[PDB]
Amino acid sequence: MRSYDMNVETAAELSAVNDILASIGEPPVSTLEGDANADAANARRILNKINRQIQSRGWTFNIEEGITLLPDVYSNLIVYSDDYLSLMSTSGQSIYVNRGGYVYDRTSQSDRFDSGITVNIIRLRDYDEMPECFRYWIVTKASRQFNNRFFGAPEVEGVLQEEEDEARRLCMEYEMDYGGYNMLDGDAFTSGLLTR
Amino acid sequence: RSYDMNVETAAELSAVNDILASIGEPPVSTLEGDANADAANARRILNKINRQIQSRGWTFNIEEGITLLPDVYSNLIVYSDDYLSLMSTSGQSIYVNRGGYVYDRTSQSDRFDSGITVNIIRLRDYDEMPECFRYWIVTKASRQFNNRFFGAPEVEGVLQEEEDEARRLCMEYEMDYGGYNMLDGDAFTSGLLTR
Amino acid sequence: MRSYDMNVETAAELSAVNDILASIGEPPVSTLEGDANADAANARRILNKINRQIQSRGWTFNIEEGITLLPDVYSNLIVYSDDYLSLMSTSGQSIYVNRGGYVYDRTSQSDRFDSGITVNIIRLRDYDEMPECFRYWIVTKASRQFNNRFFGAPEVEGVLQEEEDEARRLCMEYEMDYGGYNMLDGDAFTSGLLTR
Amino acid sequence: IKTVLTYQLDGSNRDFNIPFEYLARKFVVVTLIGVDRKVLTINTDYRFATRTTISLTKAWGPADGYTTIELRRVTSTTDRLVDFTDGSILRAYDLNVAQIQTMHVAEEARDLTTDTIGVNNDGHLDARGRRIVN
Amino acid sequence: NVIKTVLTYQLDGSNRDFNIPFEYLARKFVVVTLIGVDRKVLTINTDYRFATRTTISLTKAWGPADGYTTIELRRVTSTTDRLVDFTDGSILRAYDLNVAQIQTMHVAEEARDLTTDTIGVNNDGHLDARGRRIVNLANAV
Amino acid sequence: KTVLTYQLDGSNRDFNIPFEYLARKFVVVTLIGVDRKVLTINTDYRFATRTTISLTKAWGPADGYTTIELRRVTSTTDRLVDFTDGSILRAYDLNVAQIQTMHVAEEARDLTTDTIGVNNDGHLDARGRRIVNLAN
Amino acid sequence: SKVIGLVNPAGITQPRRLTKAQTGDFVTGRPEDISFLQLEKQADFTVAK
Repeated sequence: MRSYDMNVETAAELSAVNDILASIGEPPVSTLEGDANADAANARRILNKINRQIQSRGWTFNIEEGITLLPDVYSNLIVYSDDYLSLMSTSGQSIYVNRGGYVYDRTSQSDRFDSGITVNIIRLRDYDEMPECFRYWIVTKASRQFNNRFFGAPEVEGVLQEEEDEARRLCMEYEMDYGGYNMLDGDAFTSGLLTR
Repeated sequence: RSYDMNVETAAELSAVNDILASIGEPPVSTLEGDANADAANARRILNKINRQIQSRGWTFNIEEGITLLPDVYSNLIVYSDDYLSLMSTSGQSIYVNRGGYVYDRTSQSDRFDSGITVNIIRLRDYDEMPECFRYWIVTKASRQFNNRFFGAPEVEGVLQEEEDEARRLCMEYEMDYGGYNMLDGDAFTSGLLTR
Repeated sequence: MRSYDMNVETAAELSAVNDILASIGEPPVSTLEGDANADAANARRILNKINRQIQSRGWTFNIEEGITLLPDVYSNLIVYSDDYLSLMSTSGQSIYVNRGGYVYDRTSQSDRFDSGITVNIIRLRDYDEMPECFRYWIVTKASRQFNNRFFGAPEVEGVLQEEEDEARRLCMEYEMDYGGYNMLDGDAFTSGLLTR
Repeated sequence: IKTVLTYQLDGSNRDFNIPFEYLARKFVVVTLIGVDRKVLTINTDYRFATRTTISLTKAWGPADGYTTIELRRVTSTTDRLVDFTDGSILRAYDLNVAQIQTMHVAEEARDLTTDTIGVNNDGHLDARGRRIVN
Repeated sequence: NVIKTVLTYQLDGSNRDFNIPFEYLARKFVVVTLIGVDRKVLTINTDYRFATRTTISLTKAWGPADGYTTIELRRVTSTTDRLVDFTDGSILRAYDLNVAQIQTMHVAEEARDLTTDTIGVNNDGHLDARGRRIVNLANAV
Repeated sequence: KTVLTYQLDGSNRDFNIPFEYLARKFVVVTLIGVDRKVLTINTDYRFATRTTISLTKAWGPADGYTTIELRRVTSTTDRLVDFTDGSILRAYDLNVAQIQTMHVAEEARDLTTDTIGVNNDGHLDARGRRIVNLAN
Repeated sequence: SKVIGLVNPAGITQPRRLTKAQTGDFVTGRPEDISFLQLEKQADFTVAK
């Protein structure tokens, strides 16, 4: 699992942590570098956990379709990184699983590939790379879980529950606007049915 | 922090820290030494929940047509403790566990000249689970850890909501992975579709 | 009634007792050997009780159909052991009861048999011999009863009530998947009706 | 002293001793060597009868197709047993375990001679009946 | 057994993005070399780019027409120059302890994965030369 | 490099050891003759300086041993730095703790390269040895 | 004309069991968990027609 605390702090990640800290009434921190601040370290850990969780759900902007994963030419192994939040087939039933940290074809019972496989994959991205609406939802959900675990204030719980629902709604609006899905001509089955 | 690093952390230690964070406790740096009851309890529950969710049965983890070879001399097939589910490939299952060995209840025999083919679920590591399934295991483990070793009832309601969402996202993973179709993917209707 | 505490502990039975102990927040024990631990001894007794109770309910995997019980050639008695959780006839109304620890034919009013009888029998099995889902249900039900009897925590009672229902549900899913029951061609009556 | 050692296989035996020190049980890898190489699983194929021995659940031998068993220590490099967290009490046990885990990988690093050609008494390069590819 | 610090991919002449599975402390610790008739090492900013922390993007597509069948991604962590050096007056930090441990692990890991720089057994029971010449074999008998 | 040799027929004892070592037990001195002789420290060689080893006796090619090998073998089991709680954490001890593993890794990079290695041309440089028992 | 089976992810019915089943098979599940996407345009359909 990718280390969240081992790289440079971005402005957005520092802002995200300060937003999470504010949810229980903690004052903002100037830097994310270790100053023995347990609350900030707890906030960043939940921020990473929520960042992985919402990205793993799958969205049009973050689902990579038709990606080729290449094997090692001398070991014929394709690595299944822990940063692969979801690995699927491009169509039909999926056949690839994680076995020992490498891609495994469960139908053929083999982990050896002579050529790249084409998969529908979600790869973990930085919180900085998320759309603004998705960043807000991640922070809102992280703030809600942060308050639940380390403060537990019931009044804060109720408001953050409402804010997450609104934040998820606005991410749902982003998903459809980005998606541009059409059931007539953008549909896999119906589009063929419209030919006269 | 200088340098643009790319490093990982152990997922089990991260999972345990998520379980400990759920009840408000500081994370631990390590999970060995056998002298930490929090580490022992959280790790045990995480293994218990990981084992239990895998035993439910999913398209990615139900291995179909697996051959289990008998011993060449005793003709016994070991029924492993790590066999979360063992069933026949089709119809009614006929194999049960009898004294740690596969037993054919219909023929009443532990002896097998050749390997049998079964629909088997074999325990996998928490590392080999999909991210959504890792999240559900951790959330479910955090829920029972609070119920057994913290006991705060406001935490219970929160973790009940989280696990319900954690299971729903796992259910969406099952359908996306399964890719099931009732017209052509169906075992029975596909035959009815021939003209 | 089989003694639960007189044999060597298995790893699964050690795991089960510690899971039951965890339900009220008791720390795990290294062994089930006598250390004057009343809680662990109580947990094992409830574990055995729940193990007998769920197995006696009857499932495709543990219901043995067509089993022959042989009599003693010189006494013509077939023993009705306490490990026979259920003893039925293969079809129709059952005729065999327990009378003095031996099989008794209530219709013929005799306990003497010149040859083996064919019965539908449930025989007690080790908790180690249970399917994984059934082991989880046994532990969940044992943990619920353990808390009710020896701690009585009402918050723990509610959660284990929900856990047992989910545990029983997944055991019902196992039993249907294991059974593979069909009402068309696997049906005793309807399959005859399908012949043209 | 060696982190990798091999035992000959007979149908009689199921117990094999571990000479080396391992931090975790998953660091020990059990493999059957014959015409085919097969990695064994922690519980279905074997177990840890004690800390220093492995008991196979099934006996193996020439009939099964494997004449030798290999007990190898593979300490994890990516998954580290110690990760120092900010605001955590710095314990000497954490520092020692982090030092031992890198030691174990480096100790296995000086045992690649078994997975290499090796030299003869004459000083040649002895491929133990193995093809050279690429 | 299987090397995790050296990754080599087939060059098709049209793909320019290659995955980095292994951890690394610095981008300089990642060495990109094209293999073929010769082994040509690439430069950090003129021959390739770090598109993401796990992805290397080549500026130009290389293939057998260019004389390069494979591309190699290998971690070479510095042994003489440690990224973390503790001083008598410095606050001990979790990040500093993590980096010091991980660098030592990577140096040990690169040593344990040195079957690449020799003839070692691959996944199969075959000694692998990994696409390089066994020079100076001279006469055989 | 962790392995280096000196061949000195004339009367000489001093050998400047190139590799850095943490303990004197890590440096092992052997005589490469018809059969190798492992030499104990007290009887055979003194550390006149941390950089220089003064091997008692000539041990020249007049005897069969000819050249002398200076090998570094860092002990994996024994750790020079063992952290204990209640002891002042020293920057020296934190630094040396990493170094011992690095020294073992350095010794590993030479043991594997000894039997067969890779030259500066990116090719596997044989020493003029036939590939015997090779299977087709 | 498109048939889309909507499976409730909060439910307990698995299309893995539904598709592999034969006719007459007994399967765990609830009919409420399985639904189908339906075009709800009848009011507009009547106006257009």
